Amino acid sequence: ALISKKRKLVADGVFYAELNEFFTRELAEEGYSGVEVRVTPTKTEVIIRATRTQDVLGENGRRINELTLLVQKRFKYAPGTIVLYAERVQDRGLSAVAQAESMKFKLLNGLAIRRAAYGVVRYVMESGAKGCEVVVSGKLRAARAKAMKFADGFLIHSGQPVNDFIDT
Amino acid sequence: ENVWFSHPRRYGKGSRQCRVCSSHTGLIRKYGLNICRQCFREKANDIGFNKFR
Amino acid sequence: PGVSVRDVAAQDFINAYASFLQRQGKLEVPGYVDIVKTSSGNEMPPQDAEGWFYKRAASVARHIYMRKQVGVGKLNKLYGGAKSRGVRPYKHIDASGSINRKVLQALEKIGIVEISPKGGRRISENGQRDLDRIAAQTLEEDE
Amino acid sequence: SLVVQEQGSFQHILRLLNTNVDGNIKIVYALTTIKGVGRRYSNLVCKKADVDLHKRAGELTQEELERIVQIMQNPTHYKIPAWFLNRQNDITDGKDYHTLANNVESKLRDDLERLKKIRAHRGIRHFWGLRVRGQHTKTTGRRRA
Amino acid sequence: TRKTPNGEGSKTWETYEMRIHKRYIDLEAPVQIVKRITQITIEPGVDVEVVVASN
Amino acid sequence: FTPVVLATPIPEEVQQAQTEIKLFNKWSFEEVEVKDASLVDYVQVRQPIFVAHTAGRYANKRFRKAQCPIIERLTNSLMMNGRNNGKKLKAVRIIKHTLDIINVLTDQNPIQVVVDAITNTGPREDTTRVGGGGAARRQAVDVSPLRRVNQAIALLTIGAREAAFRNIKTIAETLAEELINAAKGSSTSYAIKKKDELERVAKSNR
Amino acid sequence: GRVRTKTVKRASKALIERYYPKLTLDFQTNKRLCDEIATIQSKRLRNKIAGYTTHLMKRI
Amino acid sequence: AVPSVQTFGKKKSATAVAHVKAGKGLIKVNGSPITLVEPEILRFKVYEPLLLVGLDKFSNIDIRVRVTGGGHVSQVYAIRQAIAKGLVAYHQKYVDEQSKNELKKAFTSYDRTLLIADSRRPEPKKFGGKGARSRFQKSYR
Amino acid sequence: AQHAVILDQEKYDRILKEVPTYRYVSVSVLVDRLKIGGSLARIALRHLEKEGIIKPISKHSKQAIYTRAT
RNA sequence: AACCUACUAAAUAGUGGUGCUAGCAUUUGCUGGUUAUCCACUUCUUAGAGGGACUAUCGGUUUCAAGCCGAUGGAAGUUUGAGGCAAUAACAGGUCUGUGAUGCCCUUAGACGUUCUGGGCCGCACGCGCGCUACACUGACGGAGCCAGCGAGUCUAACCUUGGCCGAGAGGUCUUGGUAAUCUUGUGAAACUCCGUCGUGCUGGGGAUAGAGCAUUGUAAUUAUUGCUCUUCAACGAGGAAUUCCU
Ligand SMILES: [Mg+2]
Ligand SMILES: [Mg+2]
Ligand SMILES: [Mg+2]
Ligand SMILES: [Mg+2]
Ligand SMILES: [Mg+2]
Ligand SMILES: [Mg+2]
Ligand SMILES: [Mg+2]
Ligand SMILES: [Mg+2]
Ligand SMILES: [Mg+2]
Ligand SMILES: [Mg+2]
Ligand SMILES: [Mg+2]
Ligand SMILES: [Mg+2]
Ligand SMILES: [Mg+2]
Ligand SMILES: [Mg+2]
Ligand SMILES: [Mg+2]
Repeated sequence: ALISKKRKLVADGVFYAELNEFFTRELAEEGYSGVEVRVTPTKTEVIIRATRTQDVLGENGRRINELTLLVQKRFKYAPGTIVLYAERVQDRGLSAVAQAESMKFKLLNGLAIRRAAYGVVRYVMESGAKGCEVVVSGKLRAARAKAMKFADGFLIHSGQPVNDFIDT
Repeated sequence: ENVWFSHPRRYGKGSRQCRVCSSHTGLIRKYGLNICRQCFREKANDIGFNKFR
Repeated sequence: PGVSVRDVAAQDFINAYASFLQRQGKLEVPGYVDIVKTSSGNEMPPQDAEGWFYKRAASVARHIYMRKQVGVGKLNKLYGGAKSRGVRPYKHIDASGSINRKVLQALEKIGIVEISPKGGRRISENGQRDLDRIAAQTLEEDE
Repeated sequence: SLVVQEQGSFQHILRLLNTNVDGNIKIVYALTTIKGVGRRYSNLVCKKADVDLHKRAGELTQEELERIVQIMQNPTHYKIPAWFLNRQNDITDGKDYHTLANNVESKLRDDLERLKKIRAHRGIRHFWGLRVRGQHTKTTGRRRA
Repeated sequence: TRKTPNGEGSKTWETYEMRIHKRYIDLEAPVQIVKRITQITIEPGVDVEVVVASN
Repeated sequence: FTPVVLATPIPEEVQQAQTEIKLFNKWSFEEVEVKDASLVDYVQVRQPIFVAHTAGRYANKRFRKAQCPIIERLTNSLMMNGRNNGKKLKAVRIIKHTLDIINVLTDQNPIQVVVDAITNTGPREDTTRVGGGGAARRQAVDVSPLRRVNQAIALLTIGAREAAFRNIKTIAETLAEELINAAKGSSTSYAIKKKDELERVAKSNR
Repeated sequence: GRVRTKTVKRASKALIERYYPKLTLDFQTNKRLCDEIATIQSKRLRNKIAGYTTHLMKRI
Repeated sequence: AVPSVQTFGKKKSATAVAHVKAGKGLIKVNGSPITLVEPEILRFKVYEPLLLVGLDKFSNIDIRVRVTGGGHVSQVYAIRQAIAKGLVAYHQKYVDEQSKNELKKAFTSYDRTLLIADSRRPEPKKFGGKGARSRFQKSYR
Repeated sequence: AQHAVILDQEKYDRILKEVPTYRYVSVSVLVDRLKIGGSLARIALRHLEKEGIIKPISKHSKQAIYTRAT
């Protein structure tokens, strides 16, 4: 123990940072969408905001066992001072992170560029959205670089409401 | 066994690196975070630094 | 009336404590007087030659009287002047711990300052005594 | 201080240590126009000589003058800090010298001569005529030599 | 930090800031209520610490 | 003047001046009027001050340069030449020495003599560089009061700096020497020369 | 540039358009009007609208 | 206790806190008289309020002031304003209103921001220069 | 080295006889009378104060000012 | 960033009373010491919640419109001053030398992998750019006064460092507070103010170059990391054409 609060709080952001990274790399085939860490007495808690907790759970309670053990071994928690809890999310149509990895999972699954983008926007919109946007930057087949935009409905682009309403 | 494959790494730029990308160059060291400025901006929101002024 | 040293302007007071410490004769002037140069940020030793250790003493005295407790390093900083590194910018640097510590000693020996608790030198009873006296002497020069 | 009078006792200019010294200037700063003699050294000696500084170079009795000459060229005899001297530890006999007037010229050489004769890189560079202290020479120094 | 990854460009600097807020309240209470009021009121992200002793 | 004390003492001529006449450092603001028409409203004198150091916002509007105490306008325009940017205490003191030097020579309210040098060095008109077809001829134009004050002060302080530079006298002697010689146009000072030549060239191309 | 945006002048339009009973040549009373009569998300904006409902009232 | 008030005076960042009690008539700063304070050239600056209102206005009250922060000029403007806002604060609470408005009127008619604290402040240097507005240097090529 | 770092007795009494009509006397005033250097001109300004002639209406460093007797 | 004697408070912020106490005057007083000897308070400080400005009040100008101008008021009236954010499209601007971001190409064991030794990016006839120090007397020099704010600081370690001695200095050594509004630290910074010395002379302005010696970081200082002491005492006497920045 014994760490300046500064170095404590900073380190806690780095903690989360590395955490979400690892989850983002390990639970993509489940539309994983983020994490929150609950510090308590007796235990340190971790919630796995994903869309698909029946795969994260695993047969009679494995994989979550594996993910714990993993995360435990790394940050060197004593078996039982860390707890991992999977959780469905509320309609994945309003998480930027869920749809991006869906698009990823559209074109990686061999589909038209406009069918992927437009279908995604029609779901997110259908999910009670004020507005939705998708930018595809890169190169498909054609040699020369290109990019596309795919907006719908209402969004603002500036100011604090950004810190209030849009997810990027 | 092999007394022939390392040498002092106890200060200077070569001793440390980046906890994300191993990159020695551009290391922001403040607050014991030790992540490179190119990495720090991609994560600063996820960490806790944000843009106000 | 009732007189302190804060009731006397700094420059007349210290010039009076200096001429008094010179009339007194009792001092302790380590010996490397005149041959030494006060601070590394300094270019020439003081032009007072025979003296100026009186002046720094009364400077040391007045300043410690005025406050709680202060140490050698605190005076080295106070007596510090800018250090023209020649072709490089000026930057402040500290004064000589030898000079200041031997003033606090050659005055703790003459009984105007005492190795305070907590730390640092603290104004002595004979100090407050003598100071307020010659302070009043200074105001009597103006009457 | 006070106005003085004098008669014809002080003569302007006076020559010591093979060098010539302008009178009617502050004596603390007349000694400086001799090689190896700087403001700090001049002043320490004038203090050690028991000679008044408020006087000018021009006055100063002949006994005060020979007292100056004597103190300077024998330092640690008349008690001077040993770190106060330019040429401490010589390089062969190890005696603390303070080379003076037409002597520091002979010693700059004696030193340079020693380094070239040694052939280490400070010599080589003094023979090439460049800067030794390691400073960069890409941009600076153009007129130069 | 410079905004660019590399070095090209007009030098754009970008201050980030994170804000720490610390506050301590002192309570005179026995052992039952402390443990009762400290085991709950849980808040992930507000760091709780409970010190004792008059020294 | 009715002496008063309480505890911490307040000196004789100190109480004697301050409560009575609100005069300068120790100079009289009574009497002294701007010896020239115009220039008034643009030269201060009343309401008076003690020392010419004011924390006044003479910058956030167009003509607020005008309601500044003239003597302090002199002080301000002294502290420059790069090195002495800021350093208001420095110029202020030399101003005090200045006034005592003017007061020493030929009597007169030395603040009144400063007015005598400001009024007498503001050029009445000048030349501006009109096109008139590439070859820029010179049009005589009648210069406003404010510019007349400003240009005089700038001229007076500049040529005094030229004077004090590299010679035994101090800023105060030369500046006093400029105000005095420019109290009434002696043409042995920098400002009267430059005024007269600006009025010579303004009359030239007419 | 102290020009009031279109939303300012527009909100002041619709106020004086249907609440001329209430509102006078006062800012603060118009202000307190806006608080209880309008849903302005900020103090700044609400005082904008009030000072303009003030200027349009005082000239009608 | 005695009838006593407290005030301040701010300039740039120097704050001068000033206590005004029912007193024999002393005017000390930090712990030294007002006949010091030097700057010296700025002596009459903090002398001002006493001569603008009449020296006798203090014979019935004690005046203590202490300064922290800021610089030299900063602290000089801070004490005088604190002194003047103090004299009017005591006439506010203890003597009579019309005497209080005689003071504000006799101060502000000359003034120098004696009751009103100045609001000027340093502007943040932005990147691209060594000052707030002073951009750096370019040479095109 | 351009003269005026000494006393030459005849100069002393010149300094005695020559300081009426001097509304202003300071360092640069003594210099400009083709004489005394800046070190010994200040010796003049301090010793003419021993008695009469000059009247201090000035103060200090770099800047001096005196007037004739009254 | 400015405004709150209105609101909740705070021995990690501070104020007044009070004892314990030092000093000077004695006639009450003045000026200090006292992390708990108590009692009160929050104007100063601290961040919580609110309030406050809407270019208002009056008057000018303008198609009596938007607006602008002037005065009074005001903490504040140039978008209140400063920034954060920031649409749509554009460049073949930069970045595969930030990345375990990547397509294809190249190499892959005598490696273009990687590590170990030493050198090198600093090399110097010259050209171009950002600069730093200066040519002095609104000054150097020496005494003396003595005043800020933005930060940062040591765990499975050696960070910020008070203080006491030693040393001219650089420094060393003996101890300590502090994971911090608590300790460093009021960061006693510097220009600056004051009393002097010098006195217009490449002068005591200037400090390049250069020698000799002591020190610190570090496994290592040579082509000199830096730090200090003596001595050496260059160009530069205000800068041509041009040209940067600023309300
Ligand atoms: Mg919008
Ligand atoms: Mg915006
Ligand atoms: Mg290795
Ligand atoms: Mg890096
Ligand atoms: Mg000093
Ligand atoms: Mg010499
Ligand atoms: Mg408050
Ligand atoms: Mg006003
Ligand atoms: Mg290209
Ligand atoms: Mg590649
Ligand atoms: Mg390779
Ligand atoms: Mg390089
Ligand atoms: Mg020098
Ligand atoms: Mg000085
Ligand atoms: Mg020279």
